[PDB]
Amino acid sequence: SRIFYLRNFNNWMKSVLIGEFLEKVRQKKKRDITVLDLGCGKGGDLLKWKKGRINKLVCTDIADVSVKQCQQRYEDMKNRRDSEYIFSAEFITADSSKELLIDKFRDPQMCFDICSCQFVCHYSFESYEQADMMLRNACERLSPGGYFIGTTPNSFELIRRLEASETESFGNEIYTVKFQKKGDYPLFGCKYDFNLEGVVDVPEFLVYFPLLNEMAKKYNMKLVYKKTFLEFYEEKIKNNENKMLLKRMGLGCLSKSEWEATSIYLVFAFEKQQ
Ligand SMILES: Nc1ncnc2c1ncn2[C@@H]1O[C@H](CSCC[C@H](N)C(=O)O)[C@@H](O)[C@H]1O
Ligand SMILES: O=C(Cc1ccsc1)N1CCC[C@H](c2[nH]nc3ncccc23)C1
Repeated sequence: SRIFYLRNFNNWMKSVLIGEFLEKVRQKKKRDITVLDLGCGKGGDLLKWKKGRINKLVCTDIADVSVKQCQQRYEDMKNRRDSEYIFSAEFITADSSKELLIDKFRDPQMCFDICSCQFVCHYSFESYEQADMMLRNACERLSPGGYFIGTTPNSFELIRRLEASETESFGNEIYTVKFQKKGDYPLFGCKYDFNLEGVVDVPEFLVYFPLLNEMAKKYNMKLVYKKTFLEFYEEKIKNNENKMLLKRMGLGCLSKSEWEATSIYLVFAFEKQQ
């Protein structure tokens, strides 16, 4: 199928997002960029961190199999290079919705300039304590001026499509979202099935972004911006560095169906206050 159209477009989205806030970090900390990749998966963003020229990376995921794949991909990157430097990394298996990551870090008092949480944080909204815990994990160890960036389904788009659907499901040939019931969107535990054909079929939880925003305040976070994937793309392609990067990473235009899948998402970035 066309899995890698969406995969690579989404990776271009993450690269533009990561690149933007790495540049904002580097405008101050050219010294020792430290990044928490929360829900790193199998390490899809390792290369972006390598190109970002960061110094330390904590890769953590709930799936141990994915963390070890992340570790292996990292060691493969490290084991050969045109380059001479590459960030150091630690790899932590953990439910960042239930466990304190500082309990696992090599260095507990370490601080991050960026916590990147790409397509992960909505799993934290099973419950308030889990949503709070993931925020704490993403944000508590952020240095003042550090960034909490991520991508997560846009609850408005999900709900809008749900209310517009004649059923509790919606989607196309590429993806299906099924809510358990309609009109019942609890702050937490609002579960729905997300099926991305050939990619993932996993239950997710509605993240009402104003709720995520309010909750980030508890960790001295302020929203830098929230952008739908449409807003973000339409804005970011205007910069032709981003455009060319999309031509190099992408496999061609997204299909209407792919864009329908991708458009459920939003990009967000918060900054740790002084
Ligand atoms: N509670 C939790 N804590 C840590 N990671 C979680 C999690 N719930 C889900 N995940 C992870 O979130 C990831 C979602 S897929 C996104 C992976 C990666 N960030 C990327 O952009 O490619 C998966 O790897 C999954 O294992
Ligand atoms: O583009 C991405 C990142 C990506 C794409 C292909 S592999 C990583 N997205 C959007 C759709 C779902 C992805 C997702 N969520 N949960 C997952 N679990 C397992 C595997 C994938 C998972 C996140």
